[PDB]
Amino acid sequence: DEVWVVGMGIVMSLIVLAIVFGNVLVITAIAKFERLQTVTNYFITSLACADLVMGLAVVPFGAAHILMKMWTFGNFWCEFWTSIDVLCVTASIWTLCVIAVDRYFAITSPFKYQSLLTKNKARVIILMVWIVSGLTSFLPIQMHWYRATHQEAINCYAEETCCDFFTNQAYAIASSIVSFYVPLVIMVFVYSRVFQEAKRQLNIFEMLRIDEGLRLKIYKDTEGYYTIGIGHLLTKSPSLNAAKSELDKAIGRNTNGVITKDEAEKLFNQDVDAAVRGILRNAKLKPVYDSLDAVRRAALINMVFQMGETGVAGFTNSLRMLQQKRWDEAAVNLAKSRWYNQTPNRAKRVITTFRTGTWDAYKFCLKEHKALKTLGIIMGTFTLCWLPFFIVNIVHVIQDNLIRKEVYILLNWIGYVNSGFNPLIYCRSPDFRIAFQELLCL
Ligand SMILES: COc1ccccc1OCCNC[C@H](O)COc1cccc2[nH]c3ccccc3c12
Ligand SMILES: CC(C)CCC[C@@H](C)[C@H]1CC[C@H]2[C@@H]3CC=C4C[C@@H](O)CC[C@]4(C)[C@H]3CC[C@]12C
Repeated sequence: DEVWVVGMGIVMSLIVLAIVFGNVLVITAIAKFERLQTVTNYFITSLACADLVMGLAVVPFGAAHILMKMWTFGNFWCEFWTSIDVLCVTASIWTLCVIAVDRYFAITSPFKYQSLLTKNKARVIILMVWIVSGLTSFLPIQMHWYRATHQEAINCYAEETCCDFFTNQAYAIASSIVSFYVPLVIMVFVYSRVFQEAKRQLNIFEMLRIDEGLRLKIYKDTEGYYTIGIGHLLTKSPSLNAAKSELDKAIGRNTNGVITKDEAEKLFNQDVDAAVRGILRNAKLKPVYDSLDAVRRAALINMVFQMGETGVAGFTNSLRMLQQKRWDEAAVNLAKSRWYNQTPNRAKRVITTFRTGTWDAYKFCLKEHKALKTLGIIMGTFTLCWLPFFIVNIVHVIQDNLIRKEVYILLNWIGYVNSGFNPLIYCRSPDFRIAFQELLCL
């Protein structure tokens, strides 16, 4: 039809523009901004190069093929075009696999969120993934190892006006598992483990950094009291020079209302120390502390750190319920307090920790954990986009007549649109948002 060809022509043209512009933005943001020049972001540029090659050299020739219902670029470009396509998909899932293994080694090391690779070794890995994927992609195609022997396939290879990627059943099976299924199984197994590690490595220091935050300049809390660092109360007095003198005596330097990150962490270690010492020194808190597990012990310190040893000791009925290990009944009474009404988003997190004895309420709150969720989304959307195509790819090897050519090409295009989604997922990071609004002069 005449309205279908123009209507699909316009939407294909918008897909091509969105892939190219989005991916040049990612590549230049990392190239110009020092904050973004990290090992993880070098792997993300490997991924954005494949998406840019897909946008310029792969998607436009696939778009022309559908609108013209024929191949108008000759038998040479047909084989070269299929090779670049295969290479772009192969290098993409293998780099996602490398990101999963790299994040695993980081999360199971004392450095926790830093790669154990140097920026020089990361470049070698990327060139190694690009050279090997080049051999497995260009070589079987240009050597015609992929080629089917039935008459419909044989005639298509001869005529310059035909470019249907016919393959023998042995190539279709072998290249699908080595190019896609092998790195996909490793990535989902290894990255389900990084999430597990992140949640089970959460401590009281990371818990309070989520709840209190981190500010290196004097500010007023909800009580209008002067605070600094990770919830360090300076004074209840409404006087900034009286608050600035309390800093100077605590640090032993003319601070001038500003603290360095190394100084604020020293103040926080002292504050959590005073909290735990206040508990075992109190006759009402010590027995409730002794009857609690490591994570519920964190929830009780969190409370003493915020309201003081004497304030938490006033929660007699709630404390009695925690001692008897009756979490839901402890929760009803804790929720029926002024603590809950004043700071409810922090109170329901501490109350949920008491109900479950898990770190589930503190899940994907830390900046470093939000970063691991973004990577997981990039990984997940790619697999959702390409798995229907790769499933019907091996099903066609089982039974030929099971699926029509129309569904095969539509499921391939769902994979093609993925090449334009990744820049949009990078907007979850504030570092990328800042570079993008700068590059788009907003
Ligand atoms: C069929 O021709 C097309 C017409 C219009 C639009 C797209 C078209 O598709 C062109 C080719 N698409 C390639 C696919 O987009 C990429 O498919 C692969 C990627 C990586 C390894 C692979 N191993 C395999 C073994 C058998 C078949 C496919 C693959 C494959
Ligand atoms: C169709 C084919 C020929 C085009 C493929 C382009 C190749 C040459 C591209 C794709 C991915 C690219 C790499 C992506 C990541 C980096 C990190 C950067 O810090 C140094 C360069 C390096 C290592 C790039 C070098 C060039 C590279 C390997």
